[PDB]
Amino acid sequence: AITVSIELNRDLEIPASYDEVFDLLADVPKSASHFPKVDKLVDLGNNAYRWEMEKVGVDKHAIQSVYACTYHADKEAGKITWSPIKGEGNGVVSGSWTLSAKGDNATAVKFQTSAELTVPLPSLLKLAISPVIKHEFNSLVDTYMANLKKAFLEHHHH
Amino acid sequence: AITVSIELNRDLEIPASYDEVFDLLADVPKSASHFPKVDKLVDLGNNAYRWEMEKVGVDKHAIQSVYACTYHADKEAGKITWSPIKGEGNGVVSGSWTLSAKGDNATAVKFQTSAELTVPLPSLLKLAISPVIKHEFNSLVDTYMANLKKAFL
Repeated sequence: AITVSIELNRDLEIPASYDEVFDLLADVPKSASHFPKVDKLVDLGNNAYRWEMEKVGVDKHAIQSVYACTYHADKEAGKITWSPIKGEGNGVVSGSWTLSAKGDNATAVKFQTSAELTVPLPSLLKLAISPVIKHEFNSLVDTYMANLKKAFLEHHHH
Repeated sequence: AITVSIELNRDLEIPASYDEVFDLLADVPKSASHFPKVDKLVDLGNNAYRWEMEKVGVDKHAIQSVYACTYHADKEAGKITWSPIKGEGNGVVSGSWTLSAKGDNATAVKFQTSAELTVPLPSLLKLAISPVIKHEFNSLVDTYMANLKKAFL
């Protein structure tokens, strides 16, 4: 009853070598450990994963974002992309990481994601609600970026 | 998961006698006939009634304001009041009409209502959704005032 369309970009520099940063971001499970409020990340094999976010918030009126993506990593090109798996869940999500060395121990990273999320809330409330959902999604992504920036402090990168 | 607190007042003057105006306003079923988007009015007896408003939106995620009040009329005092019935529905509602004759064929009327409406939406949405619920509640009251004023013609 309400579909929310999101398109966003982030730029940041992660203070670790290109090889380390690429290897982390190319590893969906290890990367995902730094994403806030993930409930399940189902390994579907063949570079496909289903994301089930934590629900909000009460019994029959609760909502939950669920979506599946296929991932493609190209270390030579410094690009990792993901595209939506049709007919799975209530979100349609695509995105990418673009990376490049900044010296021997830092990496410039550009994040992009396009996401369409359909939630069962009253259509009458479309204009009031959509901004809040997008704002919350931007918050989650900001947190993800900050967690990733600190992932290499830090012997274990999960 | 979100509670919206409303408090409001309306003033109007109605070009009919005190007896006509008071008697319609004190007659809950007749008065209620003029309130918009009522799904049902339940006679709980003892001058109490449950209001069930039209829902929004659909299936298991729909929300619906439901509340019950006890009414008390005092024609000598020019006051009709309603008090909430605890435990009924998801709203707690109180209010009153205060009437004063402005000559033999005009009646001044003051409407007041306090309403606490608990809606089952994620609490994340409180700041955005509260003013929306309030806007709609005020729009309903405005339409009520206008319907009543026209019913006295």
